[PDB]
Amino acid sequence: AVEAQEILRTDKELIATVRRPAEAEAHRIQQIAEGEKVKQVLLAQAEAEKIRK
Amino acid sequence: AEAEAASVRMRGEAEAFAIGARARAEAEQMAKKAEAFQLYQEAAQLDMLLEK
Repeated sequence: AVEAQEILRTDKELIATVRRPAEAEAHRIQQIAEGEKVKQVLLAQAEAEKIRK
Repeated sequence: AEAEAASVRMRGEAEAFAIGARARAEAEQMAKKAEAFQLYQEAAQLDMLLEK
C-alpha cells in the first residue's frame, strides 16, 4: 500500500513536472513563431515595394 | 516555411516587374536611337569611324 500511494503521488508529480511545462512550451513556441512569421512577412513586403519603387 | 515562401514569391515578383519596367523603358529608348540613326549621311559615319 505504501508503494501504491507512491504510484499515485509520482503520477501526479510527473504530470505537474513535465506534462504541463510541455504544453506551456508548445504555446510559447507557436506564439513566438507567429510573431516571427508576421515580422518576416512585413519585412519582405517592405523590401519588395522598395525594389518596385 | 510559409513565411519564407511568401517572402521569395513577393521579392521575385517585385524584381521581375522592375525588370519589365526597364525593358519597356529601354525599348522606347532604342526606338528613338534607330530613328535618329536613320538621318545619318557620310559625314556622320566618318565622324563615328574617326571617333572609334
